[PDB]
Amino acid sequence: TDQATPNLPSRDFDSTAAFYERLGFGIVFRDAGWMILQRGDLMLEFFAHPGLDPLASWFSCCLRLDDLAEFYRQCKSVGIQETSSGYPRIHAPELQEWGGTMAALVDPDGTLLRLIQNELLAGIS
Amino acid sequence: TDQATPNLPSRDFDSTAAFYERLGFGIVFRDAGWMILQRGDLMLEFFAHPGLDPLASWFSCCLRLDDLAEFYRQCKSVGIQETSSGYPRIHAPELQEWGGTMAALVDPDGTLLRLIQNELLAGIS
Ligand SMILES: [Cu+2]
Ligand SMILES: [Cu+2]
Repeated sequence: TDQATPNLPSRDFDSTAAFYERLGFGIVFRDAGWMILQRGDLMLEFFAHPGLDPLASWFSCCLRLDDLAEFYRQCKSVGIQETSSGYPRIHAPELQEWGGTMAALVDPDGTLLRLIQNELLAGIS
Repeated sequence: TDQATPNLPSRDFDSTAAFYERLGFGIVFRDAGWMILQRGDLMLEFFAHPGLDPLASWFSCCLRLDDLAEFYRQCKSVGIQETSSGYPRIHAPELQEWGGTMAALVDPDGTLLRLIQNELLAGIS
């Protein structure tokens, strides 16, 4: 499978990786500039960026999941709070403007993960 | 297939899309806020961003190709110049301190597409 990857920010490498490996994303490659965190079919490529403000962090990527209730119940049960103010933070599955439903995930760095439900997905905006 | 996607900037929608549909990435979805440009398995999600400087554009994504010679010969033959100063621009397949070889692709917006030749641990997600 020929594949297009999201390239995302990490300030310290054990600090960013331990949040994602609780959510199933295992450490398949690690050097010092680049870190690939991968849950089965879901590849996330995290580059070393210690000069980062989490408020100015323009880095989003969608997780296109065949159920959305498994991975959102996983986030609440492992230890990630549902909150308007905070980082890390999560927001619930909603209805909006195209065909089905979407939710949200933010990490310790400021990375905007958009969570969906597969075709089935159709994610009203 | 469950899949993690790169979310990328587009100023005008026919202006960004016509560059990528020359490179095989057909218009599978289009509304007004979001535009999905996809070469088979290679999904690129382009959101509407007209307040963009191309010099300050921090948006990279890797195309993981099992041959790199087809898609770099495609860029030179369809009409994309190999140049140090310019946008759109391309840079050649150079040898890398990690595995194999990586070339560059920049569009009219300022989107950094990292063109990888894949190695012996080909972990298909
Ligand atoms: Cu936002
Ligand atoms: Cu650079």
